[PDB]
Amino acid sequence: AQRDYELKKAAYDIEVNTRRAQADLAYQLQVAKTKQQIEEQRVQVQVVERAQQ
Amino acid sequence: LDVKFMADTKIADSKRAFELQKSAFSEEVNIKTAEAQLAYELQGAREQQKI
Repeated sequence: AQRDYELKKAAYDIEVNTRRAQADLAYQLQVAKTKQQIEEQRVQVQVVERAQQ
Repeated sequence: LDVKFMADTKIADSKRAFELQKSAFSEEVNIKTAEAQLAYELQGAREQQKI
């Protein structure tokens, strides 16, 4: 009876840990994507600055 | 004890559904949270261009 319960617990824990790992790291991925858009415009100022110089 | 372990399994299957959905919802919240924080720079850097 203990074994029958232990195996389902471990089986469900695989999915819970998997989904938690995804959710945990989901923030930094978007932070990278957002910075990707930002940096393009940060250095775009250099182009405009040089053009007036 | 036989009924105990079976009760513990059903509690775990209930737990499973909840934690799974928390994770799904947190991904959505986390995603739009980053955008809300960084939008000031996305606009700020874009405005420095005209300035």
